Amino acid sequence: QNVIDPWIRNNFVQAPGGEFTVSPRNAPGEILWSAPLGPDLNPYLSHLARMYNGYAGGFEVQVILAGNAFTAGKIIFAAVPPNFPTEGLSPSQVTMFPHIIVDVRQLEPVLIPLPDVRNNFYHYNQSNDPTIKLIAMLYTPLRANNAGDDVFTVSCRVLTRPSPDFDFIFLVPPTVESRTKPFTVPILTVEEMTNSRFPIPLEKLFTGPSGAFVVQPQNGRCTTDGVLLGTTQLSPVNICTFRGDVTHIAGTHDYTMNLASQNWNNYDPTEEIPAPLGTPDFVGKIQGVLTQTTRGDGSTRGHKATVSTGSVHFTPKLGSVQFTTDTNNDLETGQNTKFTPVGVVQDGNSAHQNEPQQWVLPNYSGRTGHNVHLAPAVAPTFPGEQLLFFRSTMPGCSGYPNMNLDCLLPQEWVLHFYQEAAPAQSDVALLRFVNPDTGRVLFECKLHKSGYVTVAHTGPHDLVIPPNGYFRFDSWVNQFYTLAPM
Amino acid sequence: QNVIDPWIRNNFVQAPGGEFTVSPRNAPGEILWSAPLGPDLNPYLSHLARMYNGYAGGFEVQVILAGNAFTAGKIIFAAVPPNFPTEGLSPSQVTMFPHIIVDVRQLEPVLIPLPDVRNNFYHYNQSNDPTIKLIAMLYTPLRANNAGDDVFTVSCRVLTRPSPDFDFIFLVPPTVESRTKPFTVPILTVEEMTNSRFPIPLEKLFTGPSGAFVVQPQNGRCTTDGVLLGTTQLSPVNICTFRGDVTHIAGTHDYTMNLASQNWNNYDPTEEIPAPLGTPDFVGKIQGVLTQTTRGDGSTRGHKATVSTGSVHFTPKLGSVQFTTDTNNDLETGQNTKFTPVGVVQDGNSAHQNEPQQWVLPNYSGRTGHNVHLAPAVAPTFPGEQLLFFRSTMPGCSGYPNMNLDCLLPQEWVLHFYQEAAPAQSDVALLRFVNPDTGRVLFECKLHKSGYVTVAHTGPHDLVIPPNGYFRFDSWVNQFYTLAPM
Amino acid sequence: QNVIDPWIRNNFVQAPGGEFTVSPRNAPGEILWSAPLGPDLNPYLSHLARMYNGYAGGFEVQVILAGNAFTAGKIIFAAVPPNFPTEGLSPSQVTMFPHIIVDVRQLEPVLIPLPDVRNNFYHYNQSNDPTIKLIAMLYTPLRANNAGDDVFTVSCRVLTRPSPDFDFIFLVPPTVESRTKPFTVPILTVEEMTNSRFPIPLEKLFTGPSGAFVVQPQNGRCTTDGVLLGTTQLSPVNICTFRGDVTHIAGTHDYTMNLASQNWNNYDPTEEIPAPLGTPDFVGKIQGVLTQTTRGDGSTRGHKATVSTGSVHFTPKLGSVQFTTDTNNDLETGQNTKFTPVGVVQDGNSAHQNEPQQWVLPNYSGRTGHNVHLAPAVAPTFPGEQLLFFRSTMPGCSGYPNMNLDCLLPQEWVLHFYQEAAPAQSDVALLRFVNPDTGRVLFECKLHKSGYVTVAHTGPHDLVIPPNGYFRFDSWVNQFYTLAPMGN
Amino acid sequence: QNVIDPWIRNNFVQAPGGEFTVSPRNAPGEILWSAPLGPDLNPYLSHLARMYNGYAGGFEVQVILAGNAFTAGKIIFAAVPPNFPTEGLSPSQVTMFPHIIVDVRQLEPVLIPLPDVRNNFYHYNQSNDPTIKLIAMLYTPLRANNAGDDVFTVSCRVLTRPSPDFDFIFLVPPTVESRTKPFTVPILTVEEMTNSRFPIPLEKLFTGPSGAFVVQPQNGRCTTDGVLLGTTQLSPVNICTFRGDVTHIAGTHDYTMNLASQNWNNYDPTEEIPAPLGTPDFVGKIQGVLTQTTRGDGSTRGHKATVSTGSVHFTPKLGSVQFTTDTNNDLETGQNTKFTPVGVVQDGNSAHQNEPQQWVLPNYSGRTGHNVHLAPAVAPTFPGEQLLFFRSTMPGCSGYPNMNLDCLLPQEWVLHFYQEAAPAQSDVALLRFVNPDTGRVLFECKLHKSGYVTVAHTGPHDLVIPPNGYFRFDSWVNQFYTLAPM
Repeated sequence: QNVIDPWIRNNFVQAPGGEFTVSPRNAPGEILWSAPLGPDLNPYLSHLARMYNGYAGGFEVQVILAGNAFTAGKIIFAAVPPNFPTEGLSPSQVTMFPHIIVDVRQLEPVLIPLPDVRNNFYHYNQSNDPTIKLIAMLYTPLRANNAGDDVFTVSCRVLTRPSPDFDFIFLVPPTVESRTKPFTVPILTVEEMTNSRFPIPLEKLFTGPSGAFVVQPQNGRCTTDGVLLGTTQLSPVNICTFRGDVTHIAGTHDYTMNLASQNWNNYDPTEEIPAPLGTPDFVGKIQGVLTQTTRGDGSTRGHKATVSTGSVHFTPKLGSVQFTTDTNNDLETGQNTKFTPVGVVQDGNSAHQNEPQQWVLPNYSGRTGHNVHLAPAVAPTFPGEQLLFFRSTMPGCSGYPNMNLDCLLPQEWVLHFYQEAAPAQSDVALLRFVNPDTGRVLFECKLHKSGYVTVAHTGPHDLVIPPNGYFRFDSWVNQFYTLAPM
Repeated sequence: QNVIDPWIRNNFVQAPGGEFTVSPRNAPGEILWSAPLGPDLNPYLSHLARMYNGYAGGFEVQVILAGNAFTAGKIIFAAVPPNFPTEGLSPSQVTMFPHIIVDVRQLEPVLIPLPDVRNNFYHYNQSNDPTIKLIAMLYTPLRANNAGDDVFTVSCRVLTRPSPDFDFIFLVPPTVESRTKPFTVPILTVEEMTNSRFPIPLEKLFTGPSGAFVVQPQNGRCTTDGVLLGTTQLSPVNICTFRGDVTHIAGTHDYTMNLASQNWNNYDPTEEIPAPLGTPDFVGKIQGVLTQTTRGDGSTRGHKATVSTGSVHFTPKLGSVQFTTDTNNDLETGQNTKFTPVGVVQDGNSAHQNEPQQWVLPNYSGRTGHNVHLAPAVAPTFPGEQLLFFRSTMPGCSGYPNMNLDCLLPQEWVLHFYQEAAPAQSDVALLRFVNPDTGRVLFECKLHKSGYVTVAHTGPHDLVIPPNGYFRFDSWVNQFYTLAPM
Repeated sequence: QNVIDPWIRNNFVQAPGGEFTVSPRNAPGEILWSAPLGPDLNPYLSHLARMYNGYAGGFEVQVILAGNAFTAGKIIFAAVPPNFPTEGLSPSQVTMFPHIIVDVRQLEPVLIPLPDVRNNFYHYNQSNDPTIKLIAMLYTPLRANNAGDDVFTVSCRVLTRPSPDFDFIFLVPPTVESRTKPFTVPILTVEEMTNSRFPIPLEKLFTGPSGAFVVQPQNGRCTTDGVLLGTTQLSPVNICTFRGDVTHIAGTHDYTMNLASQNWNNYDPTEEIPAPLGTPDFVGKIQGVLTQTTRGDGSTRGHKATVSTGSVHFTPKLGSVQFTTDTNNDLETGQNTKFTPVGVVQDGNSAHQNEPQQWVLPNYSGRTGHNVHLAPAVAPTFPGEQLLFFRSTMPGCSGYPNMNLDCLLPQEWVLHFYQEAAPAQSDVALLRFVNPDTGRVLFECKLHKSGYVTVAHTGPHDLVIPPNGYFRFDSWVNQFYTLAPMGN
Repeated sequence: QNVIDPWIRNNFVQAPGGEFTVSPRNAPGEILWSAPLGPDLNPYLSHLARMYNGYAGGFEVQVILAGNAFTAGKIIFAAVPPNFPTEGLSPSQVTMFPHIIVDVRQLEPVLIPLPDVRNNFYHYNQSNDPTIKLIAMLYTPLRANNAGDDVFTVSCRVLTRPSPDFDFIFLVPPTVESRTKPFTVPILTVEEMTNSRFPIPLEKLFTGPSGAFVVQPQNGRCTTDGVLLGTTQLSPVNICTFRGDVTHIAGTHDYTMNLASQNWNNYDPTEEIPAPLGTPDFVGKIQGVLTQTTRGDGSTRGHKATVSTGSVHFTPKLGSVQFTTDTNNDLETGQNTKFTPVGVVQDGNSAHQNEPQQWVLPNYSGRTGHNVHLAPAVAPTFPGEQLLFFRSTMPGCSGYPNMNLDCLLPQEWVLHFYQEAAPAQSDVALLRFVNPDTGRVLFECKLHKSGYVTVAHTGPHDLVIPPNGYFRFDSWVNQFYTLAPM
C-alpha cells in the first residue's frame, strides 16, 4: 500500500538544515536548534510527497555529536506539542516536556522517536496544519580547554528517517499545483544580472554598516513566496519612466505632465500604492530624453529633459510631474508622451555626492500629507550581520554624482520570485556562493523572507569574486542558525 | 483522596531552584544547596498544590554532576530532621546524619529517596511547620590538575519526582491571599522605567566598586516579597516633593515650612518612619518651585526656591524645614503650599561635581539627635561581585553639579513588588538579561531578596545594552552561587 | 487518559462569567447570556487547563434564579450547534434546539446537559475552533412594575460541572506567554494612583452628565488587551515634558523650541501618532521651569516659563513650540533644554475659572490641516449610566485657573494593562469596589474594552469612599447587563 | 443517528442540475459537468438537509447517455481529491486520476460509486469545506456520419442515490439565515414588470448582435444570489430622480444643484458607488419637472426643466449638477427640491434617433477624472448565443428621439433577488418560457449568475410571446451548455 523504497525506510539521511554548533560562549537557555516535523525533514520524502495528497506517521531522529573525553556539558532534546509558543521558554521549563539529556562526551549516536500527534485522521499538503516541533537547547555549559587562539566548539548533526507507520494516502498528478513547488534561486552570474532601481547592469557586491541611515528602498522589494512590495514591477525597461500627457507652462521652459497607466489608461489615485509603478525612489536630479508621438506635421520629436525629484511640484501620487527642457514651446497637449531616463546630474550649489541620496525617499504626495503604504524598513538584527548590497555605477552627464547605487535584490531575482510562487517553509533560507571552476564556497549568506541578503562581516568591504560564481539554494532554516565568518 | 497524573509519577523534571555550582572560590563546609521537602520541589506539584490544602509523602531526587575529567572534589548529601536547626552545622556533624558522598566526576546520576518523617497525618499547606530538609555541602574543595589558565566551574542539576504515596487532602480555590502568585519580574525594558530617588527617566546601567563609601539609600528600597523599607513610596511623582504651611521670617528671604501629611493632614512625628514619605536622601541644594493656591480668588502663585538638605534647619523628622528663595513676599501664611523640584544646583566655589554626594544621607533631625530607623546597609557578600546601579542624569540649573545619579531599583519594580506579594523560597533569584530578537543572554545577575542586584565584574564598567533587552527570572539560588563572568 | 479530582465531578461550582440580570427594559428575542463550551467556564477546570493542552468532553449546567412572587415570565436556555448563526433567532424557533424553560418564580435550580459534538478528536486550547454555544434569552415579556419601585432587577446564577467523559490530553508547563492568563486589575488604593494626563496624584472619583460636551482625551487611553491608543506613555514623569533645541526670538522674550525626542533622538514626523508622545491634551496656559544643562560647564540656571496651548504658535506635530519667559538673553541656543511642568495659570482678563478646558483638543498642526489619527470618542450607550472620571486638582500659581482635572484611567492601570496583555473574553468586564475591612461591596461598575469605566447614576455627584478601598475584577458580561444602582 | 426513508435508498432520482448536452460545437477538453459531493445531488436529500447540520457518506450515480446510433465520441468521468484545484486541468491529467471512459452510443446506464474521502468524522452543512468532486469531460469531439443536414445534439441525464452509510448528525430548525431558500423566479408575466433604467412598463423582448457596441449598463444590475452592483436600487420610482438644493446662476436660466442623500441627508463622495443611487446611465437630454415646497406658506411650485447628461457640468459623483429651464426665477435657494422625469428629448438638427445612445455611459465626474467603480461588461461567451433585452418605449416630448429602450433585468426580478438571497449552486440557470394554458415551451434561455440572459439565435429578431407566458426554472448548468434553437 503506497510502498516507499525500502532503502528509505532502512537508512538515515541528513535533514536539510539539521546541523548546529555548541560553543563555550553560549549560555544556558539558548535555543540551539528548532525544526517542525513533516515530510520536509527528508529530501527524498519531501520530493516523493509532491505526487501524493496526504501523509500520516511519525519519524525517527538520530543525533550525531562530535566530541571527545575531555569535555563537559549537556544538551537537552524536547518535543513541543503542536500549538505551544516556544519563545521565552525558561531552561527549567523545557525539562517538563518529554525530554532526553545527551552528553557531549558521547560517541554513539542518539535515537529519538517522534510520533505524530493530531486531532484528525491525516494531514493535507495544502492545509499547512501545525505539527509537533523538536527543539535542542543547551542545558549545562561547555567546559573545555582552547587550542591557543581557536575556541573548541562541538558540532552536531541531525538525521531523520520515516517511522514504519509513515504512509501516504492518495495519488495526484505531480505538476499542476504550485503549493508544493520547491524553492529555487536563478543561477545567473553576478556580472550579467541587472540593477532593479535603474536600468543599469550590475557592477559588484558591497558590504558595510547601515546603522547611520534608514534603508527603506521602494524598488526591488518582493517576498520569497512571490508577493510584490511597494512600487516594484516586473519589466526592467520601465523602472524610471513616465507615460502620459504634457502641457506647457507659459512664461518658462517647464511642462506639467499628467501620468497614465503603463497601458496608457486612466490612473486612480485611490490605489493603496505609494506611487505609480516605475516612480523613482531616490532624491536627485534625473536627466533623460523626452519623446512624443505627435500627429499632423510629424511624429519626430525628442529633447533633453530634466526631472527634479525634490521639487515641491513633484507629486507622482497625485498624477503631476514637472519637466525642465531647453525649448520655449515645441510640444502640445493631447498626445501620448513618454520619458526615457539616461542619467543623473547634480546642482552646482550643493555638496558633491550629496544630491543622489539613494536612501532618502522623495515625498510622493508633495506637501499635502505624508507618504503611505511604504515598504517595510530593512535593517539587520543579529550581531555581526551586515546587509549585502548589489552595487552599480551611475553615469553622469554633468557635475559629480554619487555614482554608487545599491539594490537589495536584482530585477531578475524579483522576476523569478514572482514567476515561481514557491511557499517558504521557514523564516530564512541559507545561500552559499559557489565557484563552479573549483567547486569551492566563497561565502555563505542568509536570504530573509522579507527580500534581503545578510552576511557575517564587520566594516566596509568590497567583495572580490570570480566571474563564474553564482548563488545556490541549500535549505530553509530559522533565525537561530548562525554563519561562520567570511 | 485525589490522584496525580501518571506521567508526573514516572518522569523526572527540574525543580525551579534546582541548579547550583561548585567553584574553586568556594571554601569547604559551605552550604551549597538547601531545600525543604514539599510541593515546591516539582513545578507540576508546586502548581497543583495551589488547588489543595495539604500533602503527605516523600520524594525521589536525582542529582546530575557531569563535571570535567580534570577536576577533583567530594560533595556530601545529608537529610536533616524536622525540628533540627542548621544555622551553624559543620561537615563532621553533617556526617553524623545519614550521608552519601559523591565525586564531582560522577557520570551516573545520584539517586536519593526522601521519606517524609512527621508526627501527624499530614502537613498544612498554608502553615510553615518544619519537615525533612535536604542539604548538599562541599565536603572537599574543588581543585583542577589541568594545564592552561582556565577555571572549571562545575554546574550541577537537581531533578525531583513524587513518591507513589504522595497525595493531597482537601480542595480549596486558588484565591489571592494564599501561598500563590509565583515570583516574576516585569518585562518592561530599561528605557521606560523611571528612577526611584528622583523623577528622572533612566538612561544606563553601571557596575563598580563600593568599598570607598557606605551605600545606604532610603528611597527605592523594597524586599522581594512586598515589604517597603525606609521612605520608599509607590507614587513616582511624590518622590522629593513637600506640602504644608509656610511662614515668612522677618528680615530675610528664608521661609519656615511646617510639613503636612501625604494628602492634607498633619505629619505624625511618632511614626516608625525616618522621615515623611518622599523626603530626599542626599545632601545638596535642590531647586524647585513653590506653588500656592489662594482661595480668596483662585489665583495660583509660583516662585523659584532652593532647599539646602545639608543645612542645620533641614529637619523633616521634626516637621519643620527651611526654604530659600529670592522674593521675600507675595506668600500668605494661611494656605497650603506645594514644592515641586526641577533640578539640583551646586556652589561653583566648592569642588565641581562633588557637592551632590549621592551616597551621603542628610541628617533628618538636624544637629540634635540622629537618624534612628534606617534601612540596612547594602554591601556584596561574595568575592569578585559588585553592585549594579541603574544610572540616570539628574538635570542641573547652575554651575557644574554632579548630575550622575544612581538608584538600586526602578520605581516600576518596587511598584510591582508591592502590588504582587510573591513569597520568596530562597535568598537569591537568578535574573538573566536577554535579547528577545536574538535569544542570547548578555549577562547574569543575582537579585538579593533585600532589594539589590549583584554581578560578577571587576572595576568600573558601563554596561552595553540592546534596546529591547529585559530581565528574565530563571531559578532560586542561595548566597553561595557563583556567576559566569560577562 | 487522565483523571481529575472526584469532588469536582460530584459538585456544582459557579462559572466565573456566569452572572446575568433581567429587567423590564429587556424585550423578548434579545440575547441575554451567551457562553462557549470550554474549560474556562469552571474555575477548577480553568485552572487545570493551564496545565494541559486539549479538552474533550461535555458539561452539566445548573441554573438558579432569584425572583419575587410578583414577577412573572419565562426564560429559555438552549444549546446552539458548532457553526450556526444566532442572529435573528426568534423566541419560537429557539425551542427547536435542546432547551429548558425556567419560570422566574422557580425556587429550585434547573439542570441541562451539554454534550460536546465535534468532527475532531479533541480541541486545542490556543485555538478558536467553534464549539457548542449555550444561550439564554427571554421567552415571554417580563412584568414586574407592580412590585416595589424603580426597575425590579431579577438576578441569575449559572453553575457548571464536568461530564463523566471529560478528559485532558497533553501535559505542558504553565508558561507566562500561554495567552490564557486571567484578566486582573491592580489592587492599589485610589489615593496612591498617578494621573495619566498630568503629574499630580489622584484625589477622588466623579460622576456626571457627558452630553453637554465631547469627551475625547488622547492621554490615559489603553484598551484591556494591552494596546496603547492615542498618545499615551508608560512613565508618568514625561507626561508633559518637552526636550529639544531652543532658539531666541530677537526683540521679545519669546523662544522657539524644536522637539527632538524623549531619548534626545531625531524626530520622526512620519509616525502615525497624532502628536509627539507626552504632549498636553488640554487648551490652557501652563507654567513651569525650563532648565538648560551645558555639557562642559553645567550652567544649570532654571527659568520660569509658560506655554499657551491652542495658540497659533503651538504646533507640536510640526516640531515647533513657543515659550514665554521673563529673561530674553540668558539662554544659549547651542545646547538642548527641557521643560518641567509645574502647574496651570489663567488669563485674568477673561472670566474666572475658564482657561483650562480639558475636553477641548488644541490644534496640534496649527492652521496647516486638522488633527489626524485621533483616539476614538468615548460615550455611554446603555441608557441610565454615566462615565466615571478619576478627578484631581493641579496647583496654581497665578490667575484663577480651573482646578478640576479628570482622567479616564490612572497611570498604574495603563501600565498594568500594557504589561499583562491579557486577552479579553468580551467587550465589558464587571468591577466591584470592595472595602477590605469588612468585605462588603460598595458599588458596581462596568469597564469597557475601549478603556473607560461606566456606573449607573444620574446627575453630578462626588463618590464617598473609604480611603482603603480598591477595585476587584469578577467576570465578563455582555452589553445587556442591567447594572445595579450605585446609591453612594 | 437519524434514518432516511427506505424508498430513497433504493431508487434513483434526477438531481436538479443533473442534465447536460454534448454538441459538435463543443471543443475537446471542456468541462462538460462538475459537481461536488453533498446533499445537493438529490432533491430529497437537498430538502432533508435543511433540517440537519452535518452529513457523512458516499453516493451512487447513474449516467444515461442514450445517443443516436450515427454519432461517435468518448466521455471520461473522473474523481477529484478534496483540496485539489481543477482550474486548469487537462484531459491527460484527468486520465491520471481514477477514470472511466464511455461511448456516446452507450445503451446501458453507466454506474459510478463515489465514496466520501475526508480527514474528519463528518462535514458541516453551513461550511464550505472541499470534498470529493465529480467531473465529466468531453474526451473526444462528437462527430456524426449520417447523411442529411442535421445536428445530433446528445442530451445526457444524471441520477443519484445515497449510499447505505449516508447519515446526518445534528438537528437544527430551517430558519432564514442558512443554506436554504432554493432559487426561484417570479411567476409574473412580462407585461406587468417595469423597466429598471426608466419608469416605463415593458412591451416586448428582443435579441440581437452586440459586437458593435459595449453593453455595460449601470442600472438594473444584480447577481442571482442577491448582490447589487453599480447604481441599481430597489425602488421602481427613484430611478432617474434627483433631490437636493438649488442655486440660481445670474445672467442665465441654468441652475446649479447640490445633490442630497437618498431621503434627506447630504451625499457622501467617498462611497464605493460610481454615482448617487438612481442616477441615469445614458447620454442625452432628459425632460422633467422641478418641484419645490415652500415652508413659508406650504405652496408648491413646479417648473419644466431639462438636464443634459452629456454636458461637462453633469457630475453626479462630485455632488453638483446643472439644470436647464425656461424660467430663471420663482425658485428659492434655501429649500429642498425634487426632479421628476417625464421623457427624453433630442435636438432635431442632430441625427434622428441617434442622440439617446442607450449603450453609452455618461462620465460621472465630468472632464476631470473618469468612471472608477463600474459593473463588469456583459458579452456572450458561447458561439451562436446572443443577449436577450427587455424592450420598452420611453416617451418623447420634442423631435424624433430614439424611444427604443432596453433593460437587462426588470425591476421586479432584481427586487425578488435582493429580497430572497438564494445561493447559486452553479454558474448558469436554465429558464424555459412556458404557456400555462398550452403546456408547450416557446424557447429556452440561460440566466447567467452575473445577471443577464442569453439565447441561441442569429440576427435581429423580435420575440413573439403569448400574453400568459412566464419564466420557469428547471436546472443548473455550466457555461458550456448548448441550447435548442427556437
